[PDB]
Amino acid sequence: EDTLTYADLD
Amino acid sequence: GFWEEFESLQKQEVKNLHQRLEGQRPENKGKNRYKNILPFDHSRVILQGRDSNIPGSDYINANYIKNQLLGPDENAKTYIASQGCLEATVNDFWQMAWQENSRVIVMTTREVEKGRNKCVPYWPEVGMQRAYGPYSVTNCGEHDTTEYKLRTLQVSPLDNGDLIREIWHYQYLSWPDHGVPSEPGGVLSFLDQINQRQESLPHAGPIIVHSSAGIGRTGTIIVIDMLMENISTKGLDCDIDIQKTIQMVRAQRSGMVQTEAQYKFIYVAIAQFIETTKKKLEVL
Repeated sequence: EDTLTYADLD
Repeated sequence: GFWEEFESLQKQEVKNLHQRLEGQRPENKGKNRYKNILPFDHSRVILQGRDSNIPGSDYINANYIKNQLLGPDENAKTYIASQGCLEATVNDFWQMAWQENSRVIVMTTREVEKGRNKCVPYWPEVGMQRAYGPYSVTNCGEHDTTEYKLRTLQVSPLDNGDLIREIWHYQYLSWPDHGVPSEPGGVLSFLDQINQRQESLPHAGPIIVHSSAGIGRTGTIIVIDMLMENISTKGLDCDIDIQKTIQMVRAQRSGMVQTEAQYKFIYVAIAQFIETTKKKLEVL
């Protein structure tokens, strides 16, 4: 299970 | 006024104007690192020679960045914010790099295969030739330092082996895995060689910058370097527009420069690069 976190933008 | 700035921050918003339709296909879900992080369709990089028939086929989570702060008659440089070290997209990366005739890569991140492969290597080992899709890449040596390494790799198509190409990968391995470096010096030096390099190859492609998900580190890295060439190109006694600069960047790929920290590392890196550039000059 290739997990993660991060993103937000504009 | 609370509203005077809200209805000011509103016009700064473009995510609603620009469509991210291609990164949204249920066919490119795995091709993405963050479901929220996607490339504007207009300035996005399209894998080429693909098959329209295949749902997800010519997609890559990257974009074309351009410093709209410099003139086309002002040899400003070219970048490509992008997602990085995703095992599930390494040949996409080398197709992107091959087709964009890119010669210099700028990985603002170390390896993080953590258990599996958050951030996995897409190069061989010294004297090691590896194949990636239609292309084979060989590692001619990593010229490390205290903060950033430098592997010399030659990429050639499996079809044409006599068509050798050497791309310069400038990996940065000193960025706070949970923040921003306490010193611009490194990347400020990191950016130095990268710039002198690209400038050495007469007609090379954009500069493929990237981290895990080309946004924070990637955004900062672009704006600092971008700002460096504005000064390097326009002058020290010229007006800098960090805020206007970071925006110009955002309006090209969402996420560039994500936190408050990266927001200061730029004020640090540019106040330093400046006072050090004039120090050298002995600007009294």
